[PDB]
Amino acid sequence: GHMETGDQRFGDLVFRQLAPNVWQHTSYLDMPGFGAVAPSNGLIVRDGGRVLVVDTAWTDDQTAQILNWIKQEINLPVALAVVTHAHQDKMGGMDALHAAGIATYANALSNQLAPQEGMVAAQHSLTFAANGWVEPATAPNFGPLKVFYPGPGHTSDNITVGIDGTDIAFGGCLIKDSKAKSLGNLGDADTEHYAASARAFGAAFPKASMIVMSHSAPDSRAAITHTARMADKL
Ligand SMILES: [Ca+2]
Ligand SMILES: [Co+2]
Ligand code: NI
Ligand code: NI
Ligand SMILES: [Zn+2]
Repeated sequence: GHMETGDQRFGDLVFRQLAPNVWQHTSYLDMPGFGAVAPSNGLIVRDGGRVLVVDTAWTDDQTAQILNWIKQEINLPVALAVVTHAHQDKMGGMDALHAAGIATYANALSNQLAPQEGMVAAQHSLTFAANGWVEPATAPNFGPLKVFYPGPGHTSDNITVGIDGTDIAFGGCLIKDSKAKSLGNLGDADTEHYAASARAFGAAFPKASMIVMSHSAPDSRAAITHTARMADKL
């Protein structure tokens, strides 16, 4: 009963505590004269005496505001950040993380695609085994973060993250909730492999009951089945 319930506003950002040491951060794409659209979610994880971040906000200014909220609410240094693909909603704030002295990690393919996508690359590159699990030497001192590359889906480089010791797995933009009308921005998608990649994510974190994703609120495992079924139609 100690966790604050529901959405907490911090300027134009929204924070929601999901577990004793896990929060979801939400930022919107701001368009002058038209307002805010396309909310995007990331994660904040408290791991003992440090904080780990999953994904930036849409911009450097909003990412600096996530860091300000962390300082105010948690007051522990941010040791590292993992970004889940080279799109503006996940990597838009890389400069703000680097200005704060935060070590950044992304799939090697995300770093290679980043300049073509108009993104700043993460400082370090994650590589993966043929079964999709991160090569441990490329993800040093990741604490409870279990990084998995499910195969091409939302993009060819999308990665996912399970939080050890919790019921949470983060599907990023690969997964949409059980009520979603579409899979969202499909311009860079792999329509042939998407369904198998969504199913591979489910199988990599078989015990996770809370599925967190970029463009829907947290849901049950039905979000995985629903996404794979919508991807089967591509
Ligand atoms: Ca920038
Ligand atoms: Co593109
Ligand atoms: Ni380094
Ligand atoms: Ni449906
Ligand atoms: Zn994307």
